[PDB]
Amino acid sequence: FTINAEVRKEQGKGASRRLRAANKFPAIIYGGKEAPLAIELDHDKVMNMQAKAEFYSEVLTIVVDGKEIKVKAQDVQRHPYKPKLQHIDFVRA
Amino acid sequence: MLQPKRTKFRKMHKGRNRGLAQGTDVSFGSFGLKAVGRGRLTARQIEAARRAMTRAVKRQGKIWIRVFPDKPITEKPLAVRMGKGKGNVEYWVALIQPGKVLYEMDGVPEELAREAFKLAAAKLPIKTTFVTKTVM
Amino acid sequence: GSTRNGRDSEAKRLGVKRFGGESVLAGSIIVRQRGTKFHAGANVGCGRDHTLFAKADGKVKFEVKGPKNRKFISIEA
RNA sequence: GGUUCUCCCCGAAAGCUAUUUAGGUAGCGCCUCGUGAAUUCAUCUCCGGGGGUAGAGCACUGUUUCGGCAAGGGGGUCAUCCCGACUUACCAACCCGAUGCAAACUGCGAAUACCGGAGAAUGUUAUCACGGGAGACACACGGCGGGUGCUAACGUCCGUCGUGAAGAGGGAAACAACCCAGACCGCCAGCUAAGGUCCCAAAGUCAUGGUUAAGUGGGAAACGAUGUGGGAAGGCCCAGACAGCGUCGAGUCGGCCUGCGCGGAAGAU
RNA sequence: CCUCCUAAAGAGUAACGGAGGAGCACGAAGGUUGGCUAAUCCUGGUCGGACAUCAGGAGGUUAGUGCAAUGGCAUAAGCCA
RNA sequence: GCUCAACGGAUAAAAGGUACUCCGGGGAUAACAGGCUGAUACCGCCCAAGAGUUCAUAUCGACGGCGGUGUUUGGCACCUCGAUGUCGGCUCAUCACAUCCUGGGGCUGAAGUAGGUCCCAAGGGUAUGGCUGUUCGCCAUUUAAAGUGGUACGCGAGCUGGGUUUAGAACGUCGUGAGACAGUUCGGUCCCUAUCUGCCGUGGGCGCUGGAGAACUGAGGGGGGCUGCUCCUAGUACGAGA
RNA sequence: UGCCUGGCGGCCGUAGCGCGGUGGUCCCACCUGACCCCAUGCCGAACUCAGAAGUGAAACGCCGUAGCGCCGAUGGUAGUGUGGGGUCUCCCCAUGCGAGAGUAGGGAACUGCCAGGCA
Ligand SMILES: C=C[C@]1(C)C[C@@H](OC(=O)CS[C@H]2C[C@H]3CC[C@@H](C2)N3C)[C@]2(C)[C@H](C)CC[C@]3(CCC(=O)[C@H]32)[C@@H](C)[C@@H]1O
Ligand SMILES: [K+]
Ligand SMILES: [K+]
Ligand SMILES: [K+]
Ligand SMILES: [K+]
Ligand SMILES: [K+]
Ligand SMILES: [K+]
Ligand SMILES: [K+]
Ligand SMILES: [K+]
Ligand SMILES: [K+]
Ligand SMILES: [K+]
Ligand SMILES: [K+]
Ligand SMILES: [K+]
Ligand SMILES: [K+]
Ligand SMILES: [K+]
Ligand SMILES: [K+]
Ligand SMILES: [K+]
Ligand SMILES: [K+]
Ligand SMILES: [K+]
Ligand SMILES: [K+]
Ligand SMILES: [K+]
Ligand SMILES: [Mg+2]
Ligand SMILES: [Mg+2]
Ligand SMILES: [Mg+2]
Ligand SMILES: [Mg+2]
Ligand SMILES: [Mg+2]
Ligand SMILES: [Mg+2]
Ligand SMILES: [Mg+2]
Ligand SMILES: [Mg+2]
Ligand SMILES: [Mg+2]
Ligand SMILES: [Mg+2]
Ligand SMILES: [Mg+2]
Ligand SMILES: [Mg+2]
Ligand SMILES: [Mg+2]
Ligand SMILES: [Mg+2]
Ligand SMILES: [Mg+2]
Ligand SMILES: [Mg+2]
Ligand SMILES: [Mg+2]
Ligand SMILES: [Mg+2]
Ligand SMILES: [Mg+2]
Ligand SMILES: [Mg+2]
Ligand SMILES: [Mg+2]
Ligand SMILES: [Mg+2]
Ligand SMILES: [Mg+2]
Ligand SMILES: [Mg+2]
Ligand SMILES: [Mg+2]
Ligand SMILES: [Mg+2]
Ligand SMILES: [Mg+2]
Ligand SMILES: [Mg+2]
Ligand SMILES: [Mg+2]
Ligand SMILES: [Mg+2]
Ligand SMILES: [Mg+2]
Ligand SMILES: [Mg+2]
Ligand SMILES: [Mg+2]
Ligand SMILES: [Mg+2]
Ligand SMILES: [Mg+2]
Ligand SMILES: [Mg+2]
Ligand SMILES: [Mg+2]
Ligand SMILES: [Mg+2]
Ligand SMILES: [Mg+2]
Ligand SMILES: [Mg+2]
Ligand SMILES: [Mg+2]
Ligand SMILES: [Mg+2]
Ligand SMILES: [Mg+2]
Ligand SMILES: [Mg+2]
Ligand SMILES: [Mg+2]
Ligand SMILES: [Mg+2]
Ligand SMILES: [Mg+2]
Ligand SMILES: [Mg+2]
Repeated sequence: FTINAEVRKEQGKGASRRLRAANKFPAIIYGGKEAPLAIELDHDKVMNMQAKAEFYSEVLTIVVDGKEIKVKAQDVQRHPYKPKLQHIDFVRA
Repeated sequence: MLQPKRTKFRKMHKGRNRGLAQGTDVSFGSFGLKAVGRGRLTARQIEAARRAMTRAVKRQGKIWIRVFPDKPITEKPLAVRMGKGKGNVEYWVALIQPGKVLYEMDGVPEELAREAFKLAAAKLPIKTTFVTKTVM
Repeated sequence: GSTRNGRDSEAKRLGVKRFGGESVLAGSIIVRQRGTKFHAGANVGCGRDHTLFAKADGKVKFEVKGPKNRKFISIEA
């Protein structure tokens, strides 16, 4: 799986709700000894691929800033009732 | 129908029912019936819905009830005035928030789970949705 | 008809009277409490009803201290 | 119940406490007048504080479901002097792992608020004390947090803010309490607020892009439905799909999310 | 009159709101000095059993507090002299 | 030295009745009606366990769910206590439609006849008596049918006054008693000459463009709109017959 | 100046448990006896005293080791002050504040004074 992503400019509740009100959602890449990277993801693209059970098991590549970050899906915050993703934690493999 | 075997106190403040649910994942079975709406589920409603889905599966698979009606609801008798103390406990409710998985089911096909939960949902005062166990 | 409740005691006006950094005269009550929610530190006495009071003129200082992480009140004189 | 001329300045309360008190009254709170005194007070920023609410959580107090483990305990043969041994539609504590719930749960814990300190700016001293004079102690609605009630009431009882009360003007058809806004007087000047700009009726029959066909707009839910718009993704398809009768030559199928509509929808001049 | 909750994390805060208590006790159950540490369960043990006392261990206040509840309490405010 | 416990403690020292009543007040506060509300009530609807030989959905609808009405029982105490006359009847109504009859129609577990159920429909129509103050109800006998509600539970400045609710009296019952009972019993004053609105009738004035006498047109308004039975069609269709 | 031990503090779990080592010269511990001082609601167990043959067994200290306890970001979520809005039992928007839980990860404390042993 290859996910395209942008570095989030703005963080916090207001920024994050604005992302999701435009069919994106925040995510975080952390782990290793590099600083956490806060990213924004296209919602429908990721929701489609996380339907597959392979998404959560296999290593994924986040193309953020044109750079390939290999990651595993660590945690997902789902929307309480709707079939949507609020947030994903990625750990640098 | 479900009711606490004991409680510390007989009567409970009305309270409010704000927020989203805890227990939003199918944690036990394969399939779940999730609350989309907010409200009260009475013990009678929980039972009615349980009997519906149970009869649909023809006593096959396994059913979990994730919600428990632990909130006593009082009522005043007819033709009594206001005040003179809090009314008597008449029934028990579970407070439901959006996202609350109400029932779960395992050991049936999805098709039959969807039908069983559709029959159960018609007994409930809250809008529900079918959900499946997620890998994460 | 009737109810068996309808009783309550007078509110006791407990709690902190002088907060951190407040300048007090000796004798000033810092906290009224039931038991030692706060403990007497330096230049603070503990009365018979667990009232903490200043034994010196100075500034109230709250501190967490010791192996149980208990709250002490002191006066920095 | 009624209380008679005029103008100017300020301007409440409908609370607490007590009361043979509850529509009365007293002290205090709030008003006024006077006198006197500190950057005295307020806002903001920064600093020092305590907190156990919201939220959360489940170690505790309780409650709760599932699974595992199983001390024991019923239900019953074979045995039966004393015993034992298999055995359960079985009912099962503790402990372990999962899941929730709590005003009177808390191994967590905000925002705010409050207390104190410091510093500017600003404010008719806005502060405190003392003294002369009161009035008031039926509140109402609205917002927010709650108890009660049916998260019924233009209900009731608290907290807190706003307005009415004691406040005109503009808006909400009309409409104390909502929205805008605080009327010293005069003007046949101008700009705006809320709210509006087709006619009644002041101002766009304004511009651009969409949606709706229900007069929806301009009352009503579960639920029902090839209404219609948008988005993402599939199944099958010129190795001929889908429908109709191998033929037939182009798409077809029904879930998902979403916008706006439709039915559901019966009342008395 | 007391305690808790309602009570909106300072104080205070209503209802014929939700729950309980008081109208005492004690010359020690007060003072001080010195000392001490609980429940509960497991294993073993005359009578003795589910539970008496004894011994060891687990446990760590889940006890205790003259009497409600809350807050306290090991330096104990608990227990003994 | 105080259960002065009604606990800021009127006195050292204190219970009741009033329908024989009275005054000052209050819509600050109840009874009626209105209002707000809609728990309850009534009426719809959703799901479909099941009943219905078989068959959920002809008919019915368990467990539960969602509404509508304002419509019962209530809640509240907003209007009225310097008075908003009350149950029932009589007289006269008027509207709604959730339709009782008559009209139209779908489904039927509708052969016919006759039903059941649902939809449309408010034009008109929609009992008399016995008992009881009754409304209601039961009963008798009609009817095509004897609708359900709203209208201050329509209507006392229209009538009645049997009921409720003054003063008299008695019974049962309670009370030592005065007296009392949403127990019973017998008796027991119902005022108003209509100003305004409204309504039914009926004139006067002026207008309508010179005046006058007639006949009209018809904007618009009102009235009316019910229905039985018999016979024929035909003992036909239908039916094993009945 | 290093290493070890004792005492007294700071600090109050990143510091506590468990589990595997390990130390006796000194120190510490157990230890050895008790007419004594003092002691046991009985008991030299403890407390106390007189001691130094023995052992680090226990304890204690030290070291190692994540199976726990503990600590713990980032991001998101919840809540919320102010202003505004909706379909107003509940939410949403702007702005400010922003948890709890969980995740990555951290983690087998660190440190002052004095005394003694050893090097
Ligand atoms: C006197 C008042 C009356 C005529 C009657 C009254 O009824 C009552 O008050 C019942 S008590 C009864 C009334 C009269 C006077 C004394 C005696 C007791 N009885 C003969 C009655 C039915 C209501 C209950 C209260 C309101 C009333 C207005 C409308 C109504 O229905 C009336 C009052 C305002 C009316 O004036
Ligand atoms: K003080
Ligand atoms: K006063
Ligand atoms: K004054
Ligand atoms: K308020
Ligand atoms: K004002
Ligand atoms: K319209
Ligand atoms: K003593
Ligand atoms: K009194
Ligand atoms: K008297
Ligand atoms: K309906
Ligand atoms: K059938
Ligand atoms: K009256
Ligand atoms: K009528
Ligand atoms: K029919
Ligand atoms: K009709
Ligand atoms: K009336
Ligand atoms: K009458
Ligand atoms: K009249
Ligand atoms: K008359
Ligand atoms: K008039
Ligand atoms: Mg925000
Ligand atoms: Mg209290
Ligand atoms: Mg401490
Ligand atoms: Mg003024
Ligand atoms: Mg008195
Ligand atoms: Mg909470
Ligand atoms: Mg008063
Ligand atoms: Mg008052
Ligand atoms: Mg008030
Ligand atoms: Mg409120
Ligand atoms: Mg009110
Ligand atoms: Mg209200
Ligand atoms: Mg007034
Ligand atoms: Mg005004
Ligand atoms: Mg106005
Ligand atoms: Mg106007
Ligand atoms: Mg202008
Ligand atoms: Mg105009
Ligand atoms: Mg135009
Ligand atoms: Mg409309
Ligand atoms: Mg609709
Ligand atoms: Mg408080
Ligand atoms: Mg507060
Ligand atoms: Mg107050
Ligand atoms: Mg003592
Ligand atoms: Mg008193
Ligand atoms: Mg009078
Ligand atoms: Mg009133
Ligand atoms: Mg009334
Ligand atoms: Mg009523
Ligand atoms: Mg009131
Ligand atoms: Mg009225
Ligand atoms: Mg009058
Ligand atoms: Mg109709
Ligand atoms: Mg008509
Ligand atoms: Mg006609
Ligand atoms: Mg009759
Ligand atoms: Mg009437
Ligand atoms: Mg009528
Ligand atoms: Mg008359
Ligand atoms: Mg009349
Ligand atoms: Mg009479
Ligand atoms: Mg008499
Ligand atoms: Mg007519
Ligand atoms: Mg010894
Ligand atoms: Mg050893
Ligand atoms: Mg955190
Ligand atoms: Mg260790």
